[PDB]
Amino acid sequence: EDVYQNFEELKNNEDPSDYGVVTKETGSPVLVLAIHGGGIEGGTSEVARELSKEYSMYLFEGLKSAGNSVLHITSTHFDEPRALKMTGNHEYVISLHGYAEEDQQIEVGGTDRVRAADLVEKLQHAGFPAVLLNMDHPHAGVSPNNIANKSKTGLSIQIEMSTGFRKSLFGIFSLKSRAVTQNERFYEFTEVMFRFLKNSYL
Ligand SMILES: OCc1ccccc1
Repeated sequence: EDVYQNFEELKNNEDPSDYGVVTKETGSPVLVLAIHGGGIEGGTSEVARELSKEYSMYLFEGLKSAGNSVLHITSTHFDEPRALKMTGNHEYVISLHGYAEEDQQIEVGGTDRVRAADLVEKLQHAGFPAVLLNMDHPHAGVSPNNIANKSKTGLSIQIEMSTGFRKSLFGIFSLKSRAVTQNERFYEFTEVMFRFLKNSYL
């Protein structure tokens, strides 16, 4: 259970300096969505920001020194207005998440079954620890109420990255220092993603 039931509630209870909404609109069909950025699911801000070099981006980040877990709103409740706008303005959505787990793993779900499977094959071929989640899996992200699915098509890819995988991409795994300690494994991962996104959406 989240602390807040929707964005309006979070906005009314939290100081505006303790979170940040960040957008980049390029007209790309694909939107990169990271609604649990900053300290909420560490590393998702950095992956989103790197992909935003080629793709439109929506980012919601928790900016507290601690206690960012209170800022987590599950995808089916996440209704921040700038996210509703940007998702509706795009054809397809890739949404980035983190979950708790020491082993390195990436779970790939979403409503776009064909492209999710293709992504998992490309990740595995490239040497990353990706599994395809199917429709009855809990991290599947297939609800129409899921922010990632409120696009022009309803087709999403949901990328859920374990703590271990996320910690592997940074010299120093802190709010302050991830963005300035991205390592060779960070760029290798984001390269596989850029390669995939350019090919899979034409
Ligand atoms: O310069 C960032 C970037 C890397 C890979 C592919 C596209 C863009």
